[PDB]
Amino acid sequence: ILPDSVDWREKGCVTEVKYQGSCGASWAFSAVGALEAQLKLKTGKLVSLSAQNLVDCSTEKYGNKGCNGGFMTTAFQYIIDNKGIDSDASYPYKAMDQKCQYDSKYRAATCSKYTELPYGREDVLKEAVANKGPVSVGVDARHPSFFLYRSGVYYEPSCTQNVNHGVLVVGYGDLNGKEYWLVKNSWGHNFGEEGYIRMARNKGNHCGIASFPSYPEILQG
Ligand SMILES: CC(C)=CC(=O)NCc1cc(-c2nn(CCCN(C)C)c3c2CN(C(=O)CC2CCNCC2)CC3)ccc1C(F)(F)F
Repeated sequence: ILPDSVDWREKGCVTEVKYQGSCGASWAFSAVGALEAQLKLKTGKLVSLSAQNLVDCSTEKYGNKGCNGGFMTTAFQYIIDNKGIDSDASYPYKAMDQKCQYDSKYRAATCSKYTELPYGREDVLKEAVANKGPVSVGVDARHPSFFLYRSGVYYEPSCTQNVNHGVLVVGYGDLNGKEYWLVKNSWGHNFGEEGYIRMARNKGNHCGIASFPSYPEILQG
């Protein structure tokens, strides 16, 4: 009963691709990316949320290490605990570790909960992308082919299921008989297909795309 193909960009739920630079904050970009879609669905407004807010404030208590890495799930937990996250406009991205400067005056979103999906279940991931929205995931990006990707459905024979880079699944589809996940990266427009990579789908959890998926929600109230 699920759609054969999904692309949440078609519903105006995905902000512009960002550029993380030399700061290892893909976990933070993946987290705000997922929440940006839920905020758009609830309020009608598409607003980039502050990845920097996560880097500076969702730190040791959440197991995160700022520009040295982190988790989307504990980023969501911080937003829940903190009762908000600032807009990127008010708290812009500097690709550096800074003191926490969260200001509730510029809160642009909240988070009520988040859900984790079972490891390696690409069918379950498909259902969530179709029925809930863009899903935060990790992938194994430690391959020159990933950095060098330009177009088409990416398949890396030496990929593993051990994730190391946070990204956002904003959809899925098929290209000339190859199924793919539509993945928003945080390496700017010049990476891949305008900042996106289409990654092999239903090929045994390729590059760990379904190893650790999660997504937040903003509930009425
Ligand atoms: C340096 C740092 C602070 C964080 C980090 O590494 N982030 C990368 C990252 C990690 C995870 C992640 N989630 N889980 C669930 C439990 C998580 N709790 C504890 C919160 C885990 C991981 C990583 N993992 C594994 O891969 C398992 C294997 C790791 C190396 N062989 C042995 C097992 C452990 C459990 C998911 C997404 C991302 C993403 F997207 F950012 F790439």
